[PDB]
Amino acid sequence: VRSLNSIVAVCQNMGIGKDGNLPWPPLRNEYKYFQRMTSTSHVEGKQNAVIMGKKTWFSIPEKNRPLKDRINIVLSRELKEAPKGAHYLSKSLDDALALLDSPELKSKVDMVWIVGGTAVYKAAMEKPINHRLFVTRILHEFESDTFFPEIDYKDFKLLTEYPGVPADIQEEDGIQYKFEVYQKSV
Ligand SMILES: NC(=S)c1ccc[n+]([C@@H]2O[C@H](COP(=O)([O-])OP(=O)(O)OC[C@H]3O[C@@H](n4cnc5c(N)ncnc54)[C@H](OP(=O)(O)O)[C@@H]3O)[C@@H](O)[C@H]2O)c1
Ligand SMILES: [Ca+2]
Repeated sequence: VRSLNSIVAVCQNMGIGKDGNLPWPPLRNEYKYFQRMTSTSHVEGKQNAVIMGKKTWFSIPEKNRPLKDRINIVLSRELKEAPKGAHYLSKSLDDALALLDSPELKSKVDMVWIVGGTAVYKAAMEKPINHRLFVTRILHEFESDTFFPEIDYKDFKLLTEYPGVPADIQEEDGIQYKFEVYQKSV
């Protein structure tokens, strides 16, 4: 596949989760952002693919599965078949990657989005492939039990601007955050 996209929201301590959920209470605007980014395809008749870990899939309220308008791929070394509502189950990122290149998929899919968790982000980041990382930096700390892996600042260059990503500091529910896009060129 040409390139990857990963999207995550992180707080000051690099936490991305707590007790099987997000560390902060709901932020509407950030959510819409996530939906818009992962769902929008730039080609008619095609859809985006989202890849996620087992825990992440299960963190989504059952009635909200799978993420509508995207091909949901869940990774697990343990499951024997895709969880109810998921489109495909893969045993590794590589497997998922191969799957995508498969004929059936290849023609059906526009963009690939990595939606976490930890181990998933890490694996995608290590692939020597063109990758864009969309980060929402929440400028506050919340107790977290799950964290974003460390990004190689030598590989991933922070863009100073990106089409359709606001530059300013955003605020909502008395909380501030900023969007940042990092890019790795292979
Ligand atoms: N802040 C944002 S945007 C965000 C995004 C995602 C998740 N989260 C949060 O983080 C937590 C879930 O993340 P996590 O890190 O704990 O768990 P996940 O990555 O979602 O799930 C871990 C499981 O997933 C499977 N897995 C993970 N990486 C794999 C790989 N490379 N190949 C095969 N299977 C792989 C394994 O399943 P098996 O054990 O069955 O093999 C592993 O036990 C929740 O709190 C969730 O809310 C936050
Ligand atoms: Ca396990």
